[PDB]
Order: sequence, then C-alpha cells, then structure tokens
Amino acid sequence: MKVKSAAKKRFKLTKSGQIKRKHAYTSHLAPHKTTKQKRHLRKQGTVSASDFKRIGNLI
Amino acid sequence: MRIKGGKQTRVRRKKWLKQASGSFGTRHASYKVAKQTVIQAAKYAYRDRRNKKRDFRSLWILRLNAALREQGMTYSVFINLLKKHNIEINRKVLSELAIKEPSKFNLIVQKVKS
Amino acid sequence: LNQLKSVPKARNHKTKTLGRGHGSGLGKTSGRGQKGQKARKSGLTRPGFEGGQTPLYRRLPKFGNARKGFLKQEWVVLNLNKIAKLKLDKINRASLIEKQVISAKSQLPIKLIGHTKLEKPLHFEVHKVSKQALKAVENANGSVKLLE
Amino acid sequence: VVNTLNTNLEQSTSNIKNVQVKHLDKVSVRDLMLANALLVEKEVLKALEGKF
RNA sequence: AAAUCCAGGUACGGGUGAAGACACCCGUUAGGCGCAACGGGACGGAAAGACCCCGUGAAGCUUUACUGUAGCUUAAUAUUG
RNA sequence: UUGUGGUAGACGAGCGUUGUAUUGGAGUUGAAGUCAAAGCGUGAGCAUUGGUGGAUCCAAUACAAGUGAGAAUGCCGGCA
RNA sequence: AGGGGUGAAAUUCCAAUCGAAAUCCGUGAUAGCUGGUUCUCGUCGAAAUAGCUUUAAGGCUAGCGUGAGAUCACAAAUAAG
RNA sequence: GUGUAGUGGCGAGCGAAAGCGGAACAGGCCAAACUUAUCAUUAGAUAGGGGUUGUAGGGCUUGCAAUGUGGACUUGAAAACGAUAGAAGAAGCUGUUGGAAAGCAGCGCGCAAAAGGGUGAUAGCCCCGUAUUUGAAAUUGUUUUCAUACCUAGCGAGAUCCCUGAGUAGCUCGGAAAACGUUAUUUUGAGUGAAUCUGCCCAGACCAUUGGGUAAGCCUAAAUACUAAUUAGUGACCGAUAGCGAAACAGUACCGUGAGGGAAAGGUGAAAAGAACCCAGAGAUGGGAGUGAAAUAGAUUCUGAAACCAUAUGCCUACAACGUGUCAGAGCACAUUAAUGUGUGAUGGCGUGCGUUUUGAAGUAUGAGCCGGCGAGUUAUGAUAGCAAGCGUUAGUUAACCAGGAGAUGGGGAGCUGUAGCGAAAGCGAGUUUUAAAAGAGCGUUUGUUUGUUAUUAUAGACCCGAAACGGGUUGAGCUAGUC
Repeated sequence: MKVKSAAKKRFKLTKSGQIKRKHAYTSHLAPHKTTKQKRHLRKQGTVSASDFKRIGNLI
Repeated sequence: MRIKGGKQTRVRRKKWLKQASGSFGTRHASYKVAKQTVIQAAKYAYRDRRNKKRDFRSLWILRLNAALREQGMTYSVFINLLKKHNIEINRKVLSELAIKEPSKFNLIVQKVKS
Repeated sequence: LNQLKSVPKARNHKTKTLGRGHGSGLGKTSGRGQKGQKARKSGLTRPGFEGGQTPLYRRLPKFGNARKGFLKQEWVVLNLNKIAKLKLDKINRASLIEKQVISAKSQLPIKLIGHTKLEKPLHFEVHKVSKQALKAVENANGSVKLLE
Repeated sequence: VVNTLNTNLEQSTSNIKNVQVKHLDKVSVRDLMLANALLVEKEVLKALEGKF
C-alpha cells in the first residue's frame, strides 16, 4: 500500500522501534505559557505503547 | 471444481427424520419440523432422567408409608428406628418389594425393637 | 519419500471461516461485530481515522526538510570491527570488486569507521577516515594513504 | 537419465507408459523418485558431483 | 378461483406473565363430526406506518445564506483610418 | 489432585464432498443414486443386507477448493 | 421533447405511471440503516463503563476475555495485628 | 529505482524523472545561399543539379583518391519451406459367465504407430485411425540466390565571402499536459513582437562563468496491445436451476407502438425389432398375445426418492382441556442387522415451538405454507505477527528476460533487507543532537536472510442482498394538453 505522506513528514524512525516526534504548543501564544513550559516542550519525544499499532502499519 | 453436494443433505435429513417416529400429524415427515420436535423430545428426556429418579423415590416413600401405617406407627419413626438405634442402611426399594414376599418385611419391622 | 506417504511436521494450521456453522466455534458473524459498524460490509474505516477526533498525524507539528529536494549523499561504509574477518590486505577499489564487497560498477566514496583494535597490518585506500579510527590503524603498524 | 542424448534409445520407448528418456537437466526431483527403478549413464556421475 | 399459513386434536372464570393468554398457575364447564347463520377475539388478512423521530439520507421550492454562473451592462484593446 | 454452565469471542483438535498425483482393490457373479431395515462412534458421520439399475467406483497418504443450508416478506420447479 | 413540451394554472397532462417520463449506460452508485451469513467437537471466557468526537443507533484509546512469553516472591490476594 | 524526490482545505489521496538491467535497433529526405532553362522574363512562379547541419555544417575557388558499402528499395529468372484436396501405413485365437465379450482365464503377436473414437459390457492385435514415410493440376504465402532501375562514400588548401527553417521565440493577460493544484519545461485564445556562429537555446526565479545541443521542415521497419475469423491442440473449467441469456429450427415464444426487456424444456431400447392379431369399448386406451435379455424399457419413453393423495395388514380413540412429546405403564398382534427385541400406547408424573433482534421471549413484535435444488469470507498486489523449512559469518537473495513440455529448473546479482547509528541539515561517528560543557538528557553500544503456511489489515465492489438517487445518450403527441 501507499504510505500516507501527510505522516511521513511528522515521524522519524529509530533503531528498535521508538518512533520519534516533536511536541506541539510551540508556534502560538507564548506568554500564556511559562518559560519553563517552553523549556520542557523544546525537547523531542516518543509515542506511548497505546498508539503504536495505528502508527506502525501506517508508516 | 464446482461442488454439487447432494448426499450430505439427504443423509442428514433422513437421519433426523428417522429419530422422530410415531409422531402426530406431519411432524414425522417434515425435516424442518422433525428436528425441532426431536430437540424438544430430547430436552424432555434430559429433564425426565432426573424427574423419574425423584418420582420413583416419592412412590417409594408412599408405598412404605402405606404398609407402615397399618402397624400403628409412623414412617419417620421407622426411619428413626433404622438410623439411631439398630443401625440399618437397608435399601428402601428392598423393603418395599419385601411387601411382595409376604411377612418377610415384618421381620425387619419387629427387629427394630431391641 | 514416496508419493503415498508425504508428511509435514508443523505446517497446515487451522483455517478460520467467517460463514460456516451456527455452532462451529465461529458463528454467523465471526470476526466482525455483533451488528456494530465493523460487522457491516466494508467496515474497519481508514486506519488513520480516530472516530471524529482530530487525527494524531495532524495534531503533531511537521518536521523539517532542510535540504529541499535532494537525497542524502550515500556512502559505502567499512567498519573496522568487521574488516578483520574478511581475509584480504591492501584493501583498495581495484580489489573490493573481486571479493564482492561492493557492486562491480558503482562510483561512490568510501568511508572508514571503527574503534575496535586490529592486529594484522592493513593498507587502506579510502576518501575519509575518523580521527581515532586513523589513530587505531596507525597504532598497529598500519598505514592509510588518504586519497582525494 | 542420459547425458549424451542418444537417438537410438529415444527412437524406442515412446509407446510404453512405463519408460521415458530425459536429459540430466530435464529431470526434476519428483520424477527422479517416481521411477521406482533407475538406469543412469556412466557419464552423469561426474556432472552430478560437480553440481553436487 | 385468493389473500394467509411455525407445527396444531384449537374452551371459560380468577390470577400470572414483554404489563389485555386457546395452551402458564388454580378451579369451572364440555360425547366425535357436520350444516345454515352472526361477526366479538385470534392486538384478524391485505400496505418492511404515509404520522413522529433517527440517518452527517433523497427530491422540489425560496431569499438581502455561501460559491458560482447563463444572460444584461460598462471599460482597455484588435478589427482602425 | 484440581476442574469440565455458557452466548459475544479467542484458541486447539477432527469429519464429509469434488477433482488431481501416485501406490492396492471391486465391478453384467451387478457400481453409484435411491427405497426400507430392530446396526457402530463423543460428533460432523461410518457400515451391512434385500428390491429397484445396467456403468463406473472403493480403500491409505497428500494437494486445490464455485464446498457442507432453517429462515433473508427469498428465486426458480412442483405440490397441499 | 423531458434539468424540456404544453398548460382558460389543478403540481393537470406528456402513452393507465410526473414536485418532473420510459429506457440503456456510468452501475455490482453509496448506505454509521434492516435481514441472512450453511460441518462438528475439546478449554477459557465479558462489557453495556471513563475520555474524546458535525458525536449520541457510530467510531477511536483506556479497563474488561483470550493466545505466546517473562516475573515465582522483593509481585498479587486471603485470615490476623 | 520507489511508494523515493515531491505535490496536496499539506486531508482523503496522488506520483514521477534520472540511472541501472532487459525486448528489439538503422537513420534518412526537403527550403537556403550557388547555378541552369522558361514564364506580357518586371514572376515573387515552373522545372532541373546541391546540401542535410554541431566532433558546427553547407554553398564558393581550387586538388587528390573512389567505381564501392547498402538498405524504409522497381522488377524479371529461378530454389527451398509451408498453406488450401488425399495415399501407404503392425500385430489373435481358445474357453468362460453370459441377450450379446472386447471384460475374465491360457498360450501368443507389433509398435518411429499403447493419441482418440466406434463396434449388443472397460478391445493394442474387430474398424476408422494414429507416429513415420509420401502426394499438388491450380492458387497463394515466407524466405534464399542472380541479374536489373532510383537513391548513396573518403582526405586536403583559401577566406572578417555567402547561407543555416518569421507572427518564429520570448513578454504581458487567462488557461491547460506536466507527479505539481501553474514554476522554469511544453502548449495557446488576445495583444506585443530579435539576432545570424562575435549567434540562439538548455542545465525548475535570475545574472555571470562552465559545459551540452542546434527548435520554430518532412519521413520511417522491428521490439508493444488486441482475436469477432480459419487450423490443430490443451484444460486438477461446466454438465440441462450448471455452461455464453441460446445443448432442442433463441434473441426465437412472449411483453410492449418503440428505445428495449426478454423465456422454459436434452436421454426408450444394442438394433423399432415402434407392438401383426384377439377381447371390451365409438374411439382414445387397456388387458392379452408377439419382438425383445428385459415391455416396471411402450412411446408420458435413463436413474424415479419430497412435500402430496389414495388402498391395505396390526393396534388405538368417541368424558376429552391436548406445543400433542417425554419417563414409567397393563393389554393386544407379530418375531429381529438376537439385540435386557419390534409395532401400537388404554393409564399416571412432567411438560408455553424454532430462528432473528433484544434490559428482556410462547408471544397480543417479528421471519418462514411444505418440499427439492441454487443461494456469502475467496482472489490479485503489499504490510504486520506466530509456526515451520533452507542458507549463515562479508550472510541471504533473484525480478523482468533468454532456454523447454505452456514444467521445476538452468543462466540472468538490476536491485532488496542485514552489516552504525545519530542529527532538521551541513557532517560526525561507537558516538551522536542540545548546549560554553567532553555535565546531564533522548537514541545507539552488531544482532539475520529467502520462502511455505496461518490470522489481521491496506487498494481493488472485497461477506450477500436492499433504496429514494445523480449525470449522459436514445424512444415516444396514435393517450392527453395546445396549435395548424
């Protein structure tokens, strides 16, 4: 099947699974959030084991 | 390979119909009705295989009481005189048909008195 | 074997059927639903859909494409933890093609990588080497003639 | 099973359900064990060893 | 000749039960089977309720709801001095 | 010794039909189908026998399935 | 001559059918909405909840069953303090 | 290559171009300067040579050496191999059950022919045939050889000499093919409208450099798709509810005024040997006789079960509240797949169907009149996971394609995953991004590959059936409305 390109631009593969992603809440209304909030959300992240199946076969 | 599949239906319907023999109306000719009739018949057989082992025991007790009321004493008293004194695990259907052999049950009747 | 006693060991597993038997173990609605949406024809809507809630592949931000419309420059890697097993010296492009390490006709720079120690002296001819990899190569009396 | 593809042999054996002549490269795994009796050429041993 | 038809040898009162029982519970009544009538029931037969509601349904119609558009009209331009 | 109610459902173990591949067998001394019969298994099922019938089937192992009917106000065909 | 005709205007009629014919094709249109989904047997075995949802008769994730594997005791339950 | 680069209310989705490996393979022909002849020689037109362009070429002045390489190719002479009719073409009796032998049993025979069909049962030697060898008066196809007509050829020297595809290309205004939803590329409806090798264009805005190619002219075989037709053959394709709707005088019968919609049904028997004749009846017909192994094979014509409806042995019922069955049960008449046996069931106990949908069923909800047949989880391409198998320490692995029996397999390593990963990227590397940080944090610290099979899922209608619908194309004014 064709892999949806709308998602191939929002996920990155890593060795032994562990899909990589970026956190949201970074492009709007900075003053409403603390500087500590932006300090945390600047880092990358990974998805939980819950949505792993819906991402695996889709990518 | 196109499959016709004719033998299975005939043999199944014949086997189901043969089970319900001596049935009123068309219930012994229509397979669709015969299967339901045999379903219900076997369910009744299942429940009756316990209902009869209970009803026979009921008639068992009744016919013991019939004989024991003639001696002027109570059936429960007879079971008592079996159990606590003069310990006897004697069969009930035994003592029932020992009415048929005459006066031989009376030996057990007189034996409970120590 | 003979054509009358062919035998398997563990293949020929169970064959589920979605439309045979009321009480075969699999019912009339086997696998799909009990009159739910998935039970119906062409059920199991598209995998990315999540019920009406905004999809996960849209709630997340979008990654970057720093180099727009290009492919990453590919390299052929020679890790020093595996070259030692391959029995050959003077490892050079005139000699890789013989050992089937690389494709016969292929133009590509060669990268040298590794930290694990090596014993037998070697003579690499590559385009680039890691600094500590080069140090490790030169520790064991080896020599690397770094090409252009 | 024959390596030389002799014409004298192949002229015969064509009207019997039991016998047929084939080259080494032509026979498969199935037919080779369907025979119940084998008649092999002396030449085919070296080629069979070479192909293992 | 027809619609209907799960299989039927098809009772009534009180109650019970998916909430109004030919079959369930307890009592009552009643020989088997016709024929002529008479329509109370079998939520009777015939219409996958026309009504209400649901469906991310259909169609038609309407306007200063949206986006358009045939047509109408004005302007630059070629036909052009 | 502990257990064995059971739909939705997961999962394991099996039967049957058609055809093909081989290995054996039956068959105008009578196959299949089908009629009926007081058989044998836990089951889908599998036997035996008599009459009907005058040409194909059976047993063991595998493989491939237009494959196993009680309903869809069914549809064809016949009949109350 | 049909997203048209005609219409002393009623949504009349246009071959018994007309809020827009009959017929063929795209067409096996789609349908979160009915009903059906045919061989048997062995073991275990729910839910009708929370969140979200142009969602409320639906779907997704979590909990709930089940197949394979690990933890065997520091993990989990029962009685007591 | 690759579901890659990318394109998308960045959503459903969509999807290249290089390069690589294969199938096949070959390039030619016009205008232009130059020149000749003719056009009221004003021709601007007609007809001849000359050239087919980038390693820039051609024309001009002037030399050398060809006499030939060759086919998108004209005809004549022949040859081979087919095609449209045919021929030759091996081998047996005996007994047997039997209506009939060919099956079955005994001894034989041939195969470059044991494919197939028919012959009173399944025939190698009964028949046609079949493998092979042959045969064309006439027509026709492909290929081969020779002769022949047209078209074609190399290397020099001068020279700021001349020529090298005009509403052309860009530009602007709107579009469209491009994977792109308008961006170079391409194309054009409206306008604008150059140069001439010191040129022009191209390398996803553009300029410069660099390199590549010569548009605005024309032509082209094979390699690719398809099969209504003819020939031969094949089928783990169907067998009269199947197979194309059409095994039979099927697009017929029929439904319609017309577009169109559109049926059902085949089988005696080896051979009619299809029943002479008699009895009843008017006859159809039946019973006989007769043929035939069989007439229960009789024209209704292979096999003949179900709902259905009749007749009959044995038993039971007319005081009985009945989902009609079950467990005990006397009596009655029979004797079997010998089995604590069979049919019937006076009498007592118990006893509100089957499916679907449901908080919930006997339902005063539903689905079925019965019967027989048909009537739904597959298939193609990929992914995931289990199981199994082969290979394994520089592993493993073939796709298309060629070879043949339409076979596995042989060759074909083009690619694919694994071997190093991280980072948006430049890049670095057992480290890497963040940072001043080598501190910490995320990821990493070699841990397979190709298949068979199973389950789920992705695009295909993807379990089956069911709409009001939409759009496009046709036919209708003979009904009716209006008009003439």
